[PDB]
Amino acid sequence: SLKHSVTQYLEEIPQQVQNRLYTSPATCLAIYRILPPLAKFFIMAMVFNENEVPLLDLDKWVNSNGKLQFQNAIKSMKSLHLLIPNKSSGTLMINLNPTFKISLRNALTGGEVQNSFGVVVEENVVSLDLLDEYSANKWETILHFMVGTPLAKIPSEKVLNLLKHSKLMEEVNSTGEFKITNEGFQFLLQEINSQLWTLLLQYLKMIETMDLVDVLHFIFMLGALEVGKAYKILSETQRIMLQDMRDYGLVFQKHSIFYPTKLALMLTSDTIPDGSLIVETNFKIYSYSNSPLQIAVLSLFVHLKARFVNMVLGQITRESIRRALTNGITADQIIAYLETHAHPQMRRLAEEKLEKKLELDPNCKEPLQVLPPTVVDQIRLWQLELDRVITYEGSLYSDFETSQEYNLLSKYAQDIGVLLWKDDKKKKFFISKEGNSQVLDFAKR
Amino acid sequence: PADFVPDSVSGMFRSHDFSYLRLRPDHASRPLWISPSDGRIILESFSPLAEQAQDFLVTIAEPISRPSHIHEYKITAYSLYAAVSVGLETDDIISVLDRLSKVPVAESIINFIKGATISYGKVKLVIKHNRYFVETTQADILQMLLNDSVIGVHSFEIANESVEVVKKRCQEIDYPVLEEYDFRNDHRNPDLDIDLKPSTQIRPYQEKSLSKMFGNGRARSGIIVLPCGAGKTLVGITAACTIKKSVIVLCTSSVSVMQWRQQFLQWCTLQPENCAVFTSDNKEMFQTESGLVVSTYSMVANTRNRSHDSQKVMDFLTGREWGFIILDEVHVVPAAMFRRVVSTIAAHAKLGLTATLVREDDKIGDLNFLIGPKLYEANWMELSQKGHIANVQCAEVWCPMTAEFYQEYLRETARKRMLLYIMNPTKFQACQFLIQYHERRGDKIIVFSDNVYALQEYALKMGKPFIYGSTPQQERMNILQNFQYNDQINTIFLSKVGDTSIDLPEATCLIQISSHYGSRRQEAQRLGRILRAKRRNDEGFNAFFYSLVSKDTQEMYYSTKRQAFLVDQGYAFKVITHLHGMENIPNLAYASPRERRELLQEVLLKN
Amino acid sequence: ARARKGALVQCDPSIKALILQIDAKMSDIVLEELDDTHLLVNPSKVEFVKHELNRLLSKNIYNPM
Amino acid sequence: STIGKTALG
DNA sequence: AAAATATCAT
DNA sequence: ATGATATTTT
Ligand SMILES: Nc1ncnc2c1ncn2[C@@H]1O[C@H](COP(=O)(O)OP(=O)(O)O)[C@@H](O)[C@H]1O
Ligand code: BEF
Ligand SMILES: [Mg+2]
Repeated sequence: SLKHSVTQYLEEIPQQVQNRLYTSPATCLAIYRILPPLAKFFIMAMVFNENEVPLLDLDKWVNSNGKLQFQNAIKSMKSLHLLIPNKSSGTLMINLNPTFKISLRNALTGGEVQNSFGVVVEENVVSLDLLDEYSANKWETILHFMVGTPLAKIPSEKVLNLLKHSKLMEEVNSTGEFKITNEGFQFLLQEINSQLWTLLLQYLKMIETMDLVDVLHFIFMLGALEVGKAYKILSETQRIMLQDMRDYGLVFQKHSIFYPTKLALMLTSDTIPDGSLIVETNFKIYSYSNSPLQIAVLSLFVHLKARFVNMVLGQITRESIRRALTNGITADQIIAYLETHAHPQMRRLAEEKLEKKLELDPNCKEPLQVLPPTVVDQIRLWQLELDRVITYEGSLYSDFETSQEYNLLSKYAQDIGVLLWKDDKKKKFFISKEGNSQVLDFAKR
Repeated sequence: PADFVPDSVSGMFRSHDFSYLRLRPDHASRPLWISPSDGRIILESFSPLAEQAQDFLVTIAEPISRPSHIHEYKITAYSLYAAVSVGLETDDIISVLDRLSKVPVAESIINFIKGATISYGKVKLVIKHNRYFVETTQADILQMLLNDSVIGVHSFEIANESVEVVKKRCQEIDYPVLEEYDFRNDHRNPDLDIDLKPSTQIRPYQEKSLSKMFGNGRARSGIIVLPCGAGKTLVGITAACTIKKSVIVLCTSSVSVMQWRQQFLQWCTLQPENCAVFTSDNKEMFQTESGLVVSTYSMVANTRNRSHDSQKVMDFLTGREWGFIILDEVHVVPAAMFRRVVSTIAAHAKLGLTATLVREDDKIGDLNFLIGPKLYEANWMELSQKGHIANVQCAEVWCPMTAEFYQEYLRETARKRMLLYIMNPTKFQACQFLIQYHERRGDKIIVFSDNVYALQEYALKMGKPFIYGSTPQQERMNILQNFQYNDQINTIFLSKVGDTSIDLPEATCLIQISSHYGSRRQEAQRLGRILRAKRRNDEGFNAFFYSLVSKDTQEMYYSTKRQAFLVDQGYAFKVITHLHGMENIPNLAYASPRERRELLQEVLLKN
Repeated sequence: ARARKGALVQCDPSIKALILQIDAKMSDIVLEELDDTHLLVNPSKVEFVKHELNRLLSKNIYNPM
Repeated sequence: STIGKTALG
């Protein structure tokens, strides 16, 4: 999703801002890697040629089969203003952005880069001992607060405010606490790379007047830096934002010099299993997860009963699923988490059942199911219980002198999509509270 | 718990955290987890050393839940007593448990097994001509026992009536009573010459179950628990044959008494000269020097009023000393009056055979001192894979209650409440559709219904037979035999009479429109009625078990509580909210609103 | 022309009967019976009946421990 | 698994 | 066909 | 402690 979500954010950026962004070669290289593979082919060809190339020739470059990919590639390039079209003498010529072209060329070859990539100090630090531990602790702490489980350490105020403003992990002052919404659980399910960009993108939106271009340049530059190998401390806005990243764990400072963190390398791009669990027809759960986070996240919708060093065992109960649904989690997410973390034994047994079913009747094909059907059905049914009775807020209109007026009002309410119930025999109809003002205004006129 | 840092999320576990103990280096091999505080055991059946571990754990633990992959066992004092009884000691148990444990056994667990593993064989009870002598080879220990006022080489005769009192008392005191009988040594009691027929062959699990009883070469009392249809009748027959003494069989029902007679005849060498049935139908008694006597609990247990003709046979039963006694369906022995059967009849070895060792009250544990320890048990899922008991796809159909019907449900009282949802018109349609659909597939369907009135009403509307208390023995047998061997009569209704202890391989499907209050025994027994289908080895075959309930009624509460035992054994219930193809059915009962109103008035007039 | 503030409740026949019974116990719960599948209830009592419904159905659910 | 289908009746 | 005692669940 | 259902006897 990063290959698309990050692209969408860049497209929304104004053209003038995008042109400024292309100044730094490091950002250009990152923006080069996010484009579709076919876009990479065309862009690289145009980097080393300082001349206009007609669009027809680029079309000829592609085969008949891959016409659809070409259409997507050109649209993506045009969206980001990478390709500037020019119409003259009845010819449609396309050229690369001079700022992007020069910066990208400088990155590939040896040339002035205005120290965009930073400067090496030749002071390496063991990663498996300190940087990795520091990165895990910071990510472990922030995630623990998100899940809601108690933890003595508290995330910094700046990150706490961002989460409060952020849609995920909604906080209610009246309740006096912070709770996980549907988006919050989705964030937990998403991998580390998706989670990191999820927070980073929100921070970029929140920041107003720290220049946006400066922040984006540092973030893209951060990916270029490799684990360890501190670099000398760069705009003033970058320095303060660097401190913010340090609170997030993306960067480690000894107090002078900042060591890039492993998460920074993961930020560049992608790259029995831990966290897997077994679900029985008896509704028991046994998770082979020793990580403290895995136990906490499971406890959100599972009634934990005991734990060993090797694994944690619990059971799904009406209380556990009811609690999760009340928080805001959907039953679809609950099954998704259980299935993705299925134990290999469950997968092997499910495959055997599928093979036997196919042998009995290969004509009919059904999807492979890892979890037992009964457990999934019970969880879905429990969700249906919450929506057993539906309540709407609105007003009821009746006692109409003429049937024509009632019909016109009912038709108008339905058109604007605010009619909840109607009955011609009684000449009554109930509308939603949101549309009450609109209906009243229409009645007056 | 020393030099261990509490976890941040340790608060989620209410003092049940077991992280202080460190995982063993070879944890990838050991298949067992031992919980110190609770004493529970978690076993992985997909790991090496699974098969012998399951056999060992069952011996030293009473299974709680046995799903496909993770098996949950528990250790109790009674379980330990049974384990030490069958040729075992603390040293062997401790070594094996530690070897199979992924983590070291805690000191608390070690103490629990140690305490109850030493009292095995101090006090013994034997039966002479008609006098019970609670004797022991040593003389010092018994003197301490005698000093107690509760009881009232040394051998002393104890009152026959008060035998149960001392048996429980011995359990209360540190030394529990042992029940062993060396049938080989004693020949004073006449010996019955019987052996299994050459054609007969004992199945693997049946052989293993009987081996535990005769592990030391001497018969010992106990309870053997096998799934319905496993063949407990053959296990009992083999047990009687090996002892080679007089055998008396007590059975729950006369119909099952006939089954025991036929089954005994079909699977052994005994001749009619040595077989007599003391049932209501006929009081014939055997005059041979020794033989088999099969009776029922009610006849033997009855105390106040018994006919003189029955009295003479009962006196005959109490007269001679018997060598073996089989308490078929031992799940009812702990009843208030049926307990007297053990005391009245003097037998050296007593064996109990039942499929569902479940009882609502706390009287189930009493069996351990009335007959003997739970010798053996078998997995329902394991036998299903082997092809011994037919696979069943249980279901729980949800039948919504219509608005007119539902309104009368709320106002009515509790006792009247039952008849509103049992006679739910939606439930009636569901029962009709399932019967019609499964009759098309040529499947015999048994529809249980505890409520007699509802049972008759459904049967009359559907033009199908029924069996219950009012039905005479001759008619009940005729329906059973007919339904087994006639194509036209594919489905028959039943009642509480047929819930337990009846054999009928033809039945494959099963429905229950109504059922008794929440009780796991009846659910398991009814399910077992179709677990011995002869067409169980055919490829891709699955029996069916349908439970019709009314939504939002108290039946939903009972049904969930009524299937707990099946869930523990492994069976899984699937909820069927919608029955596809029901709308297209040309005729559905109580389709018109007028019919529903007429039925509502008719059922309301009942109370 | 007359607007009456209230809350619209759409539910299955069984829930409708329970709501009516609650209204019988307390006449101020429900305002009108719009249809066999629709009722009008006072907004102040919406939460009370909503919580009450989940309590009455609790009798039909077997809670293990 | 039949959940969302119309209830029988 | 009517009596009387057990059993199983509230 | 009571109500169903079942069983045994006269
Ligand atoms: N060894 C065997 N070979 C074949 N059929 C057997 C064997 N053992 C038992 N059965 C069959 O199992 C069925 C049920 O036996 P039964 O003793 O009535 O079961 P339950 O355990 O329910 O009392 C009978 O049809 C019987 O013939
Ligand atoms: F367990 Be069986 F059906 F007697
Ligand atoms: Mg049997």
